[PDB]
Amino acid sequence: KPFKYQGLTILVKKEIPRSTLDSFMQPFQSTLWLLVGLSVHVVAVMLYL
Amino acid sequence: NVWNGMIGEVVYQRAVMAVGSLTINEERSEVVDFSVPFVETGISVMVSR
Amino acid sequence: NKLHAFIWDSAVLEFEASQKCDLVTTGELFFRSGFGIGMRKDSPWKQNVSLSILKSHENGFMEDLDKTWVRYQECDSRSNAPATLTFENMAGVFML
Repeated sequence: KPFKYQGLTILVKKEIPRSTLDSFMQPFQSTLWLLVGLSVHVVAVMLYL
Repeated sequence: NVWNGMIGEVVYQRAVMAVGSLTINEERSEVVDFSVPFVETGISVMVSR
Repeated sequence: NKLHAFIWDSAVLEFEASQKCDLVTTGELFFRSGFGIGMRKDSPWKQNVSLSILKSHENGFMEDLDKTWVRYQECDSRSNAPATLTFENMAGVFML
């Protein structure tokens, strides 16, 4: 009689999250970051102009 | 010292085999011969969530 | 990382995941079977060993061995909640 009931299954390696220094900058593309940065300055100048 | 149900019917030559929800037990294995278990059936607890 | 998947028996993988907290058993259980004490075709102990192993199963002996050899673990990282933010994750914000 069996002394341990079990079955075949799959083992895989857990990909641990490796956070880069730019992860929080991932949601916005670099070109969008530059464009919004330029937009901030152009709006700032046009207000007092 | 008299078996009823499945074990009683099979031991007294009233049947050839007992197909059903038969839990394999020490006294049952002593009295009658069991086959290889085809499904795990332990004892467990049911409670309201 | 030399292999992408290892096909093997549930107890071994569960124990390894319990001990080696960098591996996980993920696939659904299939091909249910059991470990058995194999002997010669005609050996008188067969009935006796079957009775003894079933007696060990019914009383409080097998689960004790499970606790003392398999069930014990150091970490598992089993939680369905979204991952808790850790220090190494947003350390770049502190860098800024």
